[PDB]
Amino acid sequence: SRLDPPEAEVQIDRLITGRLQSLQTYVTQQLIRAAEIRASANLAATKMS
Amino acid sequence: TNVYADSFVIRGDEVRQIAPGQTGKIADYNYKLPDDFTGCVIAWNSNN
Amino acid sequence: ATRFASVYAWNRKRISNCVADYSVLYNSASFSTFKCYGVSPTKLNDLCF
Amino acid sequence: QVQLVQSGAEVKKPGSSVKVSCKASGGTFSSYAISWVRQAPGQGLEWMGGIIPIFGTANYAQKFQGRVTITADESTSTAYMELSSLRSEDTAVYYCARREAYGPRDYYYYYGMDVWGQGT
Repeated sequence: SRLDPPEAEVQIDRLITGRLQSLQTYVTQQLIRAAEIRASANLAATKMS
Repeated sequence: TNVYADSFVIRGDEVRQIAPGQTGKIADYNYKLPDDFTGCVIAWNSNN
Repeated sequence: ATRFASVYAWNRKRISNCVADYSVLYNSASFSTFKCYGVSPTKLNDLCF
Repeated sequence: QVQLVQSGAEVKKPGSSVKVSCKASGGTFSSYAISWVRQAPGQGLEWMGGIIPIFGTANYAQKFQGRVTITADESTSTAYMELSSLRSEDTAVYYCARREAYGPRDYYYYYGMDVWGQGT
């Protein structure tokens, strides 16, 4: 609402870089936590059987 | 592929406006150049 | 105006509680420089400060 | 309301210099496109120069460039002319003419010459 498209492109690109890096960090954290949950699920299924 | 040669006369102080990302009476109402422009802008003094 | 201040002792007028029509100031032909930072000069009339 | 009046008629022998005033009463002076024109007896009008007092710059015709000096005195709200090297053909009635201004005032947006002088 405040910047015309030629500059808006630089400020938005800066926002894209920060938000994309934060989302990639989130997904990586979910993949590692999920892997530990997967190991726990294998232990729980083995104990169930 | 092809080259376009656009030509016009402008005011000396206004030579700086014939560029990507510029504002002013000429850049806004007469000749707008795109921000992803590929090319060269050529100007010379033609007072004589 | 007719009595601009010196740059070492520049004047400041505070403008408030009013409607700011910037199309008259922006669309004026009388100014040689109109360079905006933080806002674009052609979207100024849609903003509130 | 607004009107422009100048001094009377002068007679000068050839080769001298003539100075013609132009007083302005009413309105907002120094925004007007003050112009100087002349017409030879039995001939059409001929331009010689013009001046905008706020810009402090004077324009002259090629026929009269280097021979006509025009200045505008903002303090008295008056416009002055100095013409030198008068010749036989140069005798004529002299008119001081103005134009209303509107717009940015740096770029030409002006009305017609609604008001004229009484002659010189």
